[PDB]
Amino acid sequence: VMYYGKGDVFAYRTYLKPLTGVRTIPESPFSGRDHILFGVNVKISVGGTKLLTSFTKGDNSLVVATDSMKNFIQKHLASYTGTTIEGFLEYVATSFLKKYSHIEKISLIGEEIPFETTFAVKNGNRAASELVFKKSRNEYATAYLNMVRNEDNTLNITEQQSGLAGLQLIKVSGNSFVGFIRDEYTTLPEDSNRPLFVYLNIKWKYKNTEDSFGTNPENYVAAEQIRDIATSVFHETETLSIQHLIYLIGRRILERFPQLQEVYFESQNHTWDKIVEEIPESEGKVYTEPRPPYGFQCFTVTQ
Amino acid sequence: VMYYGKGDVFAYRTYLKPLTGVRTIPESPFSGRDHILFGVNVKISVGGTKLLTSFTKGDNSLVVATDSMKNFIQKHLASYTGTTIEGFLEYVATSFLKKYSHIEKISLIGEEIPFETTFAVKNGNRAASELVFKKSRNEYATAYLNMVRNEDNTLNITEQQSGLAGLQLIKVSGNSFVGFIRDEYTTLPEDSNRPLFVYLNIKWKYKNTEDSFGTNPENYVAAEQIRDIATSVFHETETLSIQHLIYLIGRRILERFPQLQEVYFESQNHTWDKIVEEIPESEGKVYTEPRPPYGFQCFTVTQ
Amino acid sequence: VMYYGKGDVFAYRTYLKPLTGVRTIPESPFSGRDHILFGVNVKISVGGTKLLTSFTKGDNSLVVATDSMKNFIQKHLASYTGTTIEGFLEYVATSFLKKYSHIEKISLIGEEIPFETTFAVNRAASELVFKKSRNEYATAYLNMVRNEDNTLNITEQQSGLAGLQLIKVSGNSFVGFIRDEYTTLPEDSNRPLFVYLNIKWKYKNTEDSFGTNPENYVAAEQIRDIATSVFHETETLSIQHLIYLIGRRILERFPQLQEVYFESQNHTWDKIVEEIPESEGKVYTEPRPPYGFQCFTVTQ
Amino acid sequence: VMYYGKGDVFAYRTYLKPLTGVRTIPESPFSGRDHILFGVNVKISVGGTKLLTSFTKGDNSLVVATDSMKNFIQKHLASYTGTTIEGFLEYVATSFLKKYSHIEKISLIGEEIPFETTFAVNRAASELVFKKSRNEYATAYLNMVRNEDNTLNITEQQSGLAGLQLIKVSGNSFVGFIRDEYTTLPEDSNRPLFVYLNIKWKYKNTEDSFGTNPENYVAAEQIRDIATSVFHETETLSIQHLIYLIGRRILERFPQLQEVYFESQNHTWDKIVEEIPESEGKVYTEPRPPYGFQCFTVTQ
Ligand SMILES: O=c1[nH]c(=O)c2nn[nH]c2[nH]1
Ligand SMILES: O=c1[nH]c(=O)c2nn[nH]c2[nH]1
Ligand SMILES: O=c1[nH]c(=O)c2nn[nH]c2[nH]1
Ligand SMILES: O=c1[nH]c(=O)c2nn[nH]c2[nH]1
Repeated sequence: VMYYGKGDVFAYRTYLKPLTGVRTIPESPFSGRDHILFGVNVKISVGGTKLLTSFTKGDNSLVVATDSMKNFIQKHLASYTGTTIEGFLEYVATSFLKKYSHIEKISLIGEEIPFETTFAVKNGNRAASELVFKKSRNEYATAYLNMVRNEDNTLNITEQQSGLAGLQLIKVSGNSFVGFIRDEYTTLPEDSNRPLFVYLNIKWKYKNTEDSFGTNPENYVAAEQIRDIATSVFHETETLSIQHLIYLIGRRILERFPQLQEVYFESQNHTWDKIVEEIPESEGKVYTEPRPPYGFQCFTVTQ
Repeated sequence: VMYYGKGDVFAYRTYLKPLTGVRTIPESPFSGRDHILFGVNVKISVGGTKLLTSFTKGDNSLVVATDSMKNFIQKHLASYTGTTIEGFLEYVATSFLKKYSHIEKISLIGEEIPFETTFAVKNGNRAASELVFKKSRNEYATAYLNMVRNEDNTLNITEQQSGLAGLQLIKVSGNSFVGFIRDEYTTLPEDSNRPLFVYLNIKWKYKNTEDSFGTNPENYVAAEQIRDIATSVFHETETLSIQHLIYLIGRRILERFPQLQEVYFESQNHTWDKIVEEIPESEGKVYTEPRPPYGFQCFTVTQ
Repeated sequence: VMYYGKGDVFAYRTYLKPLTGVRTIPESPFSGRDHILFGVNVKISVGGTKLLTSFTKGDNSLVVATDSMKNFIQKHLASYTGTTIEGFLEYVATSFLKKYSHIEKISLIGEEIPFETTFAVNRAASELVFKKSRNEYATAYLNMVRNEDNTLNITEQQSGLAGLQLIKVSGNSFVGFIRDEYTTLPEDSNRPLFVYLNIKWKYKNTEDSFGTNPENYVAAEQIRDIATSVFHETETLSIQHLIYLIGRRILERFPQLQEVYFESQNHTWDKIVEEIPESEGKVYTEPRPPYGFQCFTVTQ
Repeated sequence: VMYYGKGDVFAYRTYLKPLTGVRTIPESPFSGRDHILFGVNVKISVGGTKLLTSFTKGDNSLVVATDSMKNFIQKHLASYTGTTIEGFLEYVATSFLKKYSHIEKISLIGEEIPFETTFAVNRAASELVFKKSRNEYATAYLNMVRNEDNTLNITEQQSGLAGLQLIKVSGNSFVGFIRDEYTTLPEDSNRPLFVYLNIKWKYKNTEDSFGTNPENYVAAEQIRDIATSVFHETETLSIQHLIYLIGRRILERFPQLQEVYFESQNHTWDKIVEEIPESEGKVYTEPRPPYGFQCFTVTQ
């Protein structure tokens, strides 16, 4: 293994070209992105056999300073004329390999830094502000891209993946976990109605990488839309386990977006422990946080 | 100083009585709380001279186990019939002092654990789910209450405070910071148009503590409404500093809620450093995260 | 309330004047600080009635920028000729009030950023390579005011140790507490008590905190080692009982101190396996999040 | 991909069999582990084609509950008769596949929860009181599969040290790098290089990782001390240059290792004061968030 790069390259751009012309789905009102504020956290990794002596001999002759990669990323966000994190990564990668001929491979991660709208009164009415936004520490979109230079100096994308990270969903009822193995290691009680609490990271891959860029936006799959599928399927489903849930979410995603090849899930169980099962004159209950150990599932659904 | 207690007492209740009948303000659509899910993180501190020997002699005869205070809090959330964190704290405090006659003072903090609604399709339409909610790691409401037992065994509230914590607001333009002291310690440039980024914790105190409980909900001041005042004033104001901003927010709060005695602000500056000032054929710019040191302000506005 | 300032002012100084000549105590090997690397995280807060219009009118005429406060602190760490965080805070405080006549009060916190020695090869401690520690760290607090007669006065000073996490595998009990409708906790005659400790002390004479007479300076390193020694020596009956005895020992070792203040938290593990064949050992695991805490002052 | 499991399975064992008889090296005083307190955080992941319907149909017939996996790991720490995290992982892996015939693969991570000795009073290290450390910690990884012939086989094993944060105040340069339209970084012939290191190693013979023959076990404590020694000895020309030399030294000291893998990060401070009167010292501060990193393998 041999690579190096720069992490936590935060870059905030105002007034990126808006994302419009997207194709809608029943589960989501998503219709585009205003891009008044477009925030991204970028990680860049680069490799190539010509970097060996930077490690083995301390020769920096062919070392692009990681500080310079930070400058490269932030300057290119200024000159980017597209509309997606996916397309920004392609722009950075192609530009970087064109600039640095001795680099053979580049890998990029971009993580959205999301901002939400806020209310303001003006000119007689209250409406969403075009100026004041709220930084969100909840779920966020992600993008990943790897690009290589071939022997003939052409550049090729070798992997692309989009995603939604940090989605934390609790469904208060309509979930069971029963019928699992009950042996000498089992102390979990069967539960016909638990408040299942899942953390979800959902990643998708396109059949055709061009559809990830937003250039023909009707072919773009938006993380907002993926979020809303996940919440809708969770609501619709009398869940039998997280495993059961995530497969159903993945099936719906691939049905809604035939241009996707597959969807991958990383789920975690964070379901609360129950403290009060019955409350006089109410269907309510009381729960609290569990001990630290958390279940998890990793699963791919393909077309 | 002598007290002890329990922190991070998470308690989640389903189907608390809804909060309705509130009085509206121009800055906010807030009209109440459904309370399908009501989550609170409680810290309890207790004191009293009769606790001395628990420290000086290792005598636990009069020690309420902190583990038992956790049970006390979680059981009382089950039996609570009111509609606010403020009222829940009063219920816990009065109940605890009534139960433990040797305790002379109790202090409680309650922090909302907020959940947001999500979309689901069902019966032909898409609408907010009554079952699936999204845990939010953004701003949250807070409540504080201190209660004492008097020599005659009556109980009195000695301090009450409500709040909104963790509000992170960025306004992309319409903010200046110019005219500050420029001496041998000054390297900050004057800036006539910066993207001011503030973290805000806003705390308010009522003229009459009863108005905090929600029993007559038209007198309750909701953290949601305070949030929307803050965003509206930020939008409306050509800010001259954070100091200038927070005073204006506080004035609006006290004008909208004459039943409040004062409002207190803890603000932090997290404004990004500018990297690209000019972008061809665009009003946009590029910024990035600053170094760690952060400015802050603490200020009270009173009626 | 009306004040403003700057937090997370990190400053790292190499080769500060070493702290030498400190009085040692039985419990600790501490005898000074080499100060090859001196790291401190400073927070400054300033007040004054003349700041009012910076809020009420947006007038920045009398605003020292918080960014400039950061420069002030960093430049003063370069010119500081002393040997303690406590003394550095006094230097900053006096310099700032002398510079800015419209400021009536200044509050400072300094938190050590600790670095530990490492081995380099015969093996010996390196004088160049250090290990950044995320464990316990020393702290200092100072509040200084301008009086009506233009004299400057320290109104409060406090040193401390923060982030000390100690677990004693045996020799701790918690029994005899109240058992009623809300008590589910079992009594335990031998628990592996795990405590987090923040310990703070005040001097009888604020000058002793500066280190100018090193014999009268109380080092957070020595407080740490007192706490571990007393924990080891004591068959604890509760955290309350433990911290009282720690405080008593500190005050006995440092008669120049007026008080010791404790903030403790209980993080004891849940026991899962009570008996292991042919062993005295047990298996424990992490508890649920709720944590007990205590706050207590011992006075000289 | 199809697997599931349990993370953050904390388990603390008192009085595990001590690790004795380890081979020492010049760079480290390490010679064994008392194991009065043995803390490990385990993550388990399991796979098998027969799990498919637990996803596609909601059939829990063949689901070992992740909660039960937690019980499995904790109970096996109580019955473990060995002396290393690496060996404990092998014990868990083999036991789990032997128990559950429908599981075809198991992956385990174990992360040490480290505790340091403290002083108790003559002053001496306590045998009861320990300090929880949030600094560097040892790690272990193991993957085991069931073959078509029902034999069990370890397909991957890796030990490591994580979270090592080292700063060398002088004796480091970074010069000669590419200078073009994107380069603003100044060359530096004497910088206080601050690196975070995660170091991982693989054995030629997976059995050497278990500790059964302690002479062949490579301790994370010894890797730590090699890293600090090499850092001290080397006039570094970059982090790339440093980690190569660290790797070479590790492989020279432990011929039983096949490779050493590094993940490093640059956290060097920005310099604010270049010269202080009558001192060799300087003042630095924390940089902006973006951090450089390197990843490199050295092979025997
Ligand atoms: O949904 C779940 N899947 C599982 O595998 C599991 N194990 N414990 N709880 C669980 N819940
Ligand atoms: O709004 C601000 N107030 C201040 O006091 C300040 N100081 N630096 N930047 C600042 N911004
Ligand atoms: O030392 C303790 N003091 C306490 O008050 C307490 N309460 N639960 N456990 C406890 N342990
Ligand atoms: O050691 C370093 N290697 C690098 O590649 C680099 N880039 N910026 N600074 C650096 N330091």
